[PDB]
Amino acid sequence: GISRDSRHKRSATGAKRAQFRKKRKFELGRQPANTKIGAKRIHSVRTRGGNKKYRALRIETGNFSWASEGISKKTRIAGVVYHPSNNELVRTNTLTKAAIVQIDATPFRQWFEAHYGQTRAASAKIESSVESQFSAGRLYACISSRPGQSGRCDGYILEGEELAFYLRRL
Amino acid sequence: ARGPKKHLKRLAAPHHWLLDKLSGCYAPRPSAGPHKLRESLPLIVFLRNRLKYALNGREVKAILMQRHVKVDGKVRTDTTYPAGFMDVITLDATNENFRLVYDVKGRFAVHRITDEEASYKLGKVKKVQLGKKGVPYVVTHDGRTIRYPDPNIKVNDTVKIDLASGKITDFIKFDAGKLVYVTGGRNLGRIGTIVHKERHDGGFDLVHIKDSLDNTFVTRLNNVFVIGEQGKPYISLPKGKGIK
Amino acid sequence: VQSERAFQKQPHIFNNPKVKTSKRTKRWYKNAGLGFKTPKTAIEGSYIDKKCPFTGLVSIRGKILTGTVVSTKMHRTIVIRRAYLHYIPKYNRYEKRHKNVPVHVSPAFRVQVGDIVTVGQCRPISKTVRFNVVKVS
Amino acid sequence: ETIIERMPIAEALVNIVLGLTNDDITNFLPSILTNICQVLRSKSEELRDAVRVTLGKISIILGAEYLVFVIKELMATLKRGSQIHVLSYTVHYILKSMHGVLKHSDLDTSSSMIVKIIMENIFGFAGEEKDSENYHTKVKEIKSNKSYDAGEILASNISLTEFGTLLSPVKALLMVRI
RNA sequence: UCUGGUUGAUCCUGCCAGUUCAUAUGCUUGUCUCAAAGAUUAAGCCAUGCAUGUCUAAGUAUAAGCAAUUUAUACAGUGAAACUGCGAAUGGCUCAUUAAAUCAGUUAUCGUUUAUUUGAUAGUUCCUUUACUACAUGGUAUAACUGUGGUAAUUCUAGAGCUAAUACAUGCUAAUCUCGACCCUUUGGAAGAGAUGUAUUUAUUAGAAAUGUCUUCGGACUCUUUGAUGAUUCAUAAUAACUUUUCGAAUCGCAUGGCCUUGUGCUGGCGAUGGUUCAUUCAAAUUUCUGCCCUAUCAACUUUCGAUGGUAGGAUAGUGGCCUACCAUGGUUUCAACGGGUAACGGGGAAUAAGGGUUCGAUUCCGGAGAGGGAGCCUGAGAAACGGCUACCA
RNA sequence: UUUACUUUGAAAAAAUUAGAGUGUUCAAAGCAGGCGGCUCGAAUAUAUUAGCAUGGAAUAAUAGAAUAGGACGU
Ligand SMILES: [Mg+2]
Ligand SMILES: [Mg+2]
Ligand SMILES: [Mg+2]
Ligand SMILES: [Mg+2]
Ligand SMILES: [Mg+2]
Ligand SMILES: [Mg+2]
Ligand SMILES: [Mg+2]
Ligand SMILES: [Mg+2]
Ligand SMILES: [Mg+2]
Ligand SMILES: [Mg+2]
Ligand SMILES: [Mg+2]
Ligand SMILES: [Mg+2]
Ligand SMILES: [Mg+2]
Ligand SMILES: [Mg+2]
Ligand SMILES: [Mg+2]
Ligand SMILES: [Mg+2]
Ligand SMILES: [Mg+2]
Ligand SMILES: [Mg+2]
Repeated sequence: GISRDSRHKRSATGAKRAQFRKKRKFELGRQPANTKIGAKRIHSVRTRGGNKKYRALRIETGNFSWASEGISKKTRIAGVVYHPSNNELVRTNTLTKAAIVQIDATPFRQWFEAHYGQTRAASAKIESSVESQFSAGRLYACISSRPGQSGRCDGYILEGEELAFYLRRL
Repeated sequence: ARGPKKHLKRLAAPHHWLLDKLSGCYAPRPSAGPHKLRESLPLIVFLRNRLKYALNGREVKAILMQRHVKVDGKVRTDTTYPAGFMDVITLDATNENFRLVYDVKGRFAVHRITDEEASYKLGKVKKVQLGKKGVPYVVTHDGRTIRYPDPNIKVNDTVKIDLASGKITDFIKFDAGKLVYVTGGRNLGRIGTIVHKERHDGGFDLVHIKDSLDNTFVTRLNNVFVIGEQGKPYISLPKGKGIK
Repeated sequence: VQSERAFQKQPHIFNNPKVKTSKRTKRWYKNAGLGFKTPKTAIEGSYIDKKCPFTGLVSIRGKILTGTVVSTKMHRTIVIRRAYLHYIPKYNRYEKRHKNVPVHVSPAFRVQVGDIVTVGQCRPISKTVRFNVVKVS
Repeated sequence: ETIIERMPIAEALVNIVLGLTNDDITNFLPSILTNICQVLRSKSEELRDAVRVTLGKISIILGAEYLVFVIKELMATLKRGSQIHVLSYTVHYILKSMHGVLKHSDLDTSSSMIVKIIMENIFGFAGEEKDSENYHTKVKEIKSNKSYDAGEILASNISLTEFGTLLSPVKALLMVRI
């Protein structure tokens, strides 16, 4: 029943348009995939052409990147803490793009200790806020993927001005 | 419609084919291929309406299924195969070689060439770009992808393709004083020399062409095809040499 | 610059905190072509505008039009008025007509009601906007 | 902004090309000469004067055997309005520049083209436009008429056998009311 | 539009009388060529029949099919049925709806999908259970067929037994390239030091005075090293991970050549069908500007239930209020918005006219829309399909 | 200076319209090739507006640091 046509809308003057034709398949939409934290549940969607999309109905892991350190580790997602579009997505723990989530810090901590031999010193220095999070056990991350489109929940660790901004907003 | 069309009315067919309006209700619809629909001559039209070797479509099919027809050195068995500009058509049983070139009227001429000239064709460079693994290539006006081109080759230049190997033997840059052939518009079929290329950014470039009689005309750059240096084309030209 | 619920940034422009070569955050920009000068308030600015022709993800291609600003009451878009004479052959005479074009204006530009702008065509920005201010006068 | 400074590069191109083999000369000279003549389309008078001096120097480097090619190229590029007046001003300038280098009968081949330009700009439509009071312009090519000087340059070079080329348009003009 | 009257005879203004196309219909109707066939604003309703199927040498035959044969030893000629594949989204019909909508001309995709056609394109050597199928894997399997059946009835089908693949699902098999000490001085050999697919998602990165010396007089000695557009976060490349994750030939015809260390050894021809990505072609969806009949006794409209715009997300093939959340209060309008009427599909065109105009255009070509009326979908490259399916109204 | 306006050039499918050739027996039509190089043959044209390129001296708008100024303070 979802359509993306612009003919049902009013004209820019405010005029009510009449129906030109019946709805076309080339202008459809589908139900949202309200991805939630849990055991991996993904189903394929056959899209226009032979192409396929992946619907993440449920997901609890993702490949998250430490951009300053130039690394990526697979990690468990703990939960959604903040979302800039709608707070009910945070209330229900719904994973979409741009959501701020908390991720397990363990693989990043292990990589840091292995690479720098520390729990050289100048290079090992990182931001105070990120290190405080490492002490806590969870890291704030932003989801960069579109879970309902690609089936992946990839993201990156918040740093610098973005981290300060989201620490204020929390 | 709900998908691609498969028919063509005779009145809606390209005018330059010279189809009788009362012969039937339909014209041969060119199939997908190297050349665009309106800019192509399907083999049925060539074999029946131009050469008269076949009296109807069924005999054209009989000729094609004997594997008697080669287009650019390869056997084609499709009746509506879209042969086009600069294509070489070979009939071995008749000892005949043809190159598809428009005459001054704007219609493809029945132009017989020698077996030495039948071995190559000219392609206008439509695109030069890097493919995967960083291998450069050129796309020509007939849809040929040719890898490892000479670095000097640019868009709007012409390359000489050897049909047996499909490789570039030589090329001609697009520049003032080069010999050009008009392949579109109302000057379709005329030959001249480039005088000036008027450039407009974000718009259509224009080329001034001077013929051997010193008449000048302006054409869009899309309709211009470099064929040689003035007084020395790379291909045999039809009767009239593109005058008037 | 950060007056929205989400953090505003240029996508895929990375400011490395570990390095700290320069105080100013790295800023990407382009020149839009067609002889339109990129203003320095765009190059050295701090604004984030995804629909800016110099620092956003939009390109200028298509028709280049000119008009007079008649409204600036909405955020980052204006309304220009383009006037022309339409010919009536029966009376062999003209009549004044106009049209209103909604245009996107980057915050690298300052426009008042009355000045003349050159606008370039871009992909649909909103329901009605298909143009982006490329020069003010 | 730098177009006037770069025009003498065309003079450098003619010199290096003329050192090449004859086949290469025929393959590069027409491109170089044609490109210069298109800059005369420009609406800038200062640029048109910069083109004109480079054409003059190239004409000395070349001979009169290349004069026919240049003039026919010039007639092809300049065809409407003030371009007609630019054509005759530039044609005289090349003749004026080549005055020393020219030998006897060098202009015989191009004599017919020159006189058509000369007569059109004294008695033809171009000549009338120069005499029109309604025609207010600051372009020097149009306010200035050089046809008389070109006629003197031509008569100094033409072989007496071809001197009937000059007299014939005069006779045709004299038959009609004047 | 002209002609004759109104006076004893003229001029002007008036009066009187006569002066193709469209629809319906009347009578007549031999010969040649040629050609069309709407209409109750009833896009009202339809009995019957037909209008969409399709096989090459080249996907699958132990039909208990037919016919052959040197009378058959896996098969092999021809071939119903069924599986598989492709098509059925073209064509044909009609003009109901529709008034910046369709449409015409002119643009854009640096904003997206695209079966098919045409052209290009994929040696990844190795990496412990080698406890090893690649001289080639499974039923995780069935149709046709055999047999037992239900129903008044339909292109309805159930239980049971079989058996194939280009169906379905699995899964393998001593390379190439950089430098190169040392010899040797070339047609060089090579101790050794190194390197190694695609596809998916994200993050990050790149994509800008040698004017000398020697020489055999040639040439050598050191350096260069992406491209394109008006314009890009473009093409392309690199690093690290990621994936219910792809692909990287378990396919088919014809034929029987070449090497030998003579083994049914190794090798090998012309084709078919597939397959990754790019380009191309046939297309599609959106899109920029200008242009429509009557109505002002329709002057304000849109915005509560998206109207104009911002930020973010969701969805889409993809841009976009297309939808959602939170924000602003915008957007159009006497240069006529909005509302109403239309015996309104638009155009190429047809008629008339001296010219300007005016009328007609369902109707051979192009574009759009529909299939009694609303709504929704499966399959598929492509359909909101109707000679496809599901509901509700009639 | 810019615009309006005006000139030229592309563009505006074919069919239809006008026009050229051709003894379909004539005609309404249809149609593009003949002789053994012949300088033989549709040569063709047509469209108000909108957008694109281009030459313009008038006309109508539109512009100018156009023919401006030079005295004081601690
Ligand atoms: Mg159809
Ligand atoms: Mg043209
Ligand atoms: Mg008889
Ligand atoms: Mg086959
Ligand atoms: Mg209405
Ligand atoms: Mg097919
Ligand atoms: Mg292919
Ligand atoms: Mg890229
Ligand atoms: Mg968005
Ligand atoms: Mg909302
Ligand atoms: Mg109607
Ligand atoms: Mg139709
Ligand atoms: Mg339909
Ligand atoms: Mg009905
Ligand atoms: Mg299908
Ligand atoms: Mg339906
Ligand atoms: Mg039916
Ligand atoms: Mg149908």
